[PDB]
Amino acid sequence: GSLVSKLFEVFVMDISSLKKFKGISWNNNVKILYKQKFFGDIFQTLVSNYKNTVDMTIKCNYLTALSLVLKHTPSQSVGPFINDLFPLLLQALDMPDPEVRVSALETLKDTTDKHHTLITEHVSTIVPLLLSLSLPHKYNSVSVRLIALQLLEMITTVVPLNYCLSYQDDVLSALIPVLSDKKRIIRKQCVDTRQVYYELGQI
Amino acid sequence: LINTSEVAKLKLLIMNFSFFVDSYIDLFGRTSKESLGTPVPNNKMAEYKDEIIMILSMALTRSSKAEVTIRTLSVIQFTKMIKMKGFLTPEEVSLIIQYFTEEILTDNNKNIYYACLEGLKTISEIYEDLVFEISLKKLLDLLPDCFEEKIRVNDEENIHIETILKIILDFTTSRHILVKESITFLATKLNRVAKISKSREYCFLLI
Repeated sequence: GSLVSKLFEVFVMDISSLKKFKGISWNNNVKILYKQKFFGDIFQTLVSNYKNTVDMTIKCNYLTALSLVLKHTPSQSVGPFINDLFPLLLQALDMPDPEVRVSALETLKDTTDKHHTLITEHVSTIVPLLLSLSLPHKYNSVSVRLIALQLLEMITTVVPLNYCLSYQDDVLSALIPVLSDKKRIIRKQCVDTRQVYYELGQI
Repeated sequence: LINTSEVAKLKLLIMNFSFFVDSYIDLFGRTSKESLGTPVPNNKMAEYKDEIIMILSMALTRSSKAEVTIRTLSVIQFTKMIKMKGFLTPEEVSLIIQYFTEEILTDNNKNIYYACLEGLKTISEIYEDLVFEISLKKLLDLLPDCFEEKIRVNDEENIHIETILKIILDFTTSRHILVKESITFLATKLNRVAKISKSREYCFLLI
């Protein structure tokens, strides 16, 4: 099941060779609805199984499978599944592949844009996880840290000032290797993140 | 205030207790590092202190691992009850620290995980020696002689070797005794894993 979970991304990917390309019409039996349909067939059972699972292996499998499915399906096109996805969504924020990282960061972006009760009830949990994402690591690429900055900004904008005032100093302190890392868009955006956090806390 | 493990009854009990702790605080005071053991003269909550301690203990621990709101409210009310000036003995806060550490290493649920982190950090800022003795020393003891091992918290649940390092990074950020003894012990383990073991990433993470 672990191998199947890590290989389960294959079901949902682009082809670049078999779609209803302009010109050709005899290309294949193309159906664009495969992505969404597959998500609607996979997600629900996966999440029910994850909430009905105990150990390292099988829960890691469920997280990896649902993440590798959600990574290729557009996050904004899968809305009804977001609510039950929020637990595994928060789960998928710590694992080696930056692909699932960018995917789950995008999905929290869309969720906090749409959902706010989940964000308000789960901010005390999400914030240090985004902090660890923003920390330099063998798994946190410069782009991954940039995306953690973007999610930090988005969740600070969505969450009311009450919780955001309580989570200003940690972001201001645990970002020093991000506004001084190898790339500079990472540095510029970390400077901007620090400044925006400081101005939101001071006001 | 009746013993109950049901999600609804226990949740309403805890959210009720969340207002009685505030009433007690407003009437009497709050903790200071000098008033860590000094109790207020009289009240009716002292007669009910055993009951609230027991209900909180069974609300956080001796409870199912699927409780996110129950255990979050449990650790929150544990911390808030600690926040009273010397109304809970060092034994009570030691038990609370042990509960937080056990439930944070057993469950990955980032709700209970980060709520226990918040509780442990507040205990650290209000109880230096207590947290350093129960939680920090145990966490430093879970890590083994050799790198890349499964940190066996109990018979089944295990955390990563870097989980101890991450927990050390979490608190001790403003606790003088905790941070100094942690630096000393992490240097000791750096030396040990370099001498009796052959590791690079563990030495890098420790330094």
